[PDB]
Amino acid sequence: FQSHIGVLAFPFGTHAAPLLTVVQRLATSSPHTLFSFFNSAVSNSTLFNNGVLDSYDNIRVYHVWDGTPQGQAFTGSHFEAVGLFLKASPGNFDKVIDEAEVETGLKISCLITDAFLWFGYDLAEKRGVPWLAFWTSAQCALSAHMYTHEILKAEELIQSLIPGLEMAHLSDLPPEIFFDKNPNPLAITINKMVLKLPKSTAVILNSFEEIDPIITTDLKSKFHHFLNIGPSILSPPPPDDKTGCLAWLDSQTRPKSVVYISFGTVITPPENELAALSEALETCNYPFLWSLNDRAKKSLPTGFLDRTKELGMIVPWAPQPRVLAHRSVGVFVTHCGWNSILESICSGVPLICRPFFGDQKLNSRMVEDSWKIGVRLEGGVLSKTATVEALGRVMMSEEGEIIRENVNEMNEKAKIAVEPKGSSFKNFNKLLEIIN
Ligand SMILES: O=c1ccn([C@@H]2O[C@H](COP(=O)(O)OP(=O)(O)O)[C@@H](O)[C@H]2O)c(=O)[nH]1
Repeated sequence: FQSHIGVLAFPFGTHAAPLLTVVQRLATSSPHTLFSFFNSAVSNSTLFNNGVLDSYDNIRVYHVWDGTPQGQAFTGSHFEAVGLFLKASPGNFDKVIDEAEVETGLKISCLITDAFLWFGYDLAEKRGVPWLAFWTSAQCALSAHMYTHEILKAEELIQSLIPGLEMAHLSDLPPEIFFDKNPNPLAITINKMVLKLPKSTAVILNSFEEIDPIITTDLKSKFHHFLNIGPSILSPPPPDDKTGCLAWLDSQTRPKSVVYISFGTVITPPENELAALSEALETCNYPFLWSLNDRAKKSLPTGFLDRTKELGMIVPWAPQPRVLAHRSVGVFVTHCGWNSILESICSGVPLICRPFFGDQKLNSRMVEDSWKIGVRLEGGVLSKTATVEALGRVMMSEEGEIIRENVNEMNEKAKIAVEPKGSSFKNFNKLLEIIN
């Protein structure tokens, strides 16, 4: 190996998966570069369980201490775990970077980091190497954080001062932005990121410029290199589907007839809201495929599972990107996580938005009011009436025809971006010039 690149993951949520995907792409393009990937054991096992992991000659995965007591089980909240990891940082990474350098016999020449890990700037500077930051969400969420100062200083005013966020409501903003008093460790970290990010060699995103040209141009003026290289899913032969999702969708005759539902792997709405959603699915009589954990499935009305045995299918896990690409899928009821939205765009599937936390509210506002590739729910929850209305609008209405043309146009823009001469194709070659 001629080069050794250190890559530090934020070992929570869906931060580590998209960063590893980018390392896999860089590792493919740079066979003479060794990539050392630093992540928690818990996050690494999540990656192998979700099948994101693969075996490369030039990727080595290292465990970094997650700040939890060793030997005892960890029976704490996500909040506690995030606090413990941040308290253990960056010493946890420093220790393991040094052992990577001695065991490989090569000093790091470049440090790539989740943009949350603001201390990448310090770890890079100390070693005399470039710091590249990877933002795991959309440009719109990054812009909102970068304008934290201007936002706190003072609705219409905020819409008037963030280029491209004129449709955003105050309630939509990542609320870490307002955690300004006695901030939690996560809000301290994102505030320090906002201060250090402009000193990075490059900011990298799994997005494409054309989803938000005004935000993209604005953020290019804030950073040395602002590189949209996505979607990664469009720029890896699939296994076979042991869940039965694809075989079930294949038996659905009519194209764009199926409602796909997923609130991700962890969060579900209150039991009363799962009940209201189940009633809406019965009322509409659209075939549905729902990714829902077995604990949540047991809290559904007992009559619901019996009545919908021929209408729908409920599984604890779906191969989501393969589901969304199936020609029988007509709509995606989503929590509006950025990865889920981008997968939807990449397959041309319109959205019904039920956001929960973080960037999800802002993503849902962009879906309805900027991109216009889906709808939000009247009153923000999956009430029976709001859900029946949302499914009808998207699946079979004149408003649905408008949403269909908009998601097909965004789909087309995403494909052009990753094809030769595309913005993301060009930006990825720019990133290779930096890392080599
Ligand atoms: O049954 C499921 C549910 C989710 N996912 C994947 O889990 C990720 C969720 O990421 P997202 O950014 O949307 O959610 P967040 O992690 O931000 O809450 C996406 O890549 C999905 O494809 C999956 O493969 N199968």
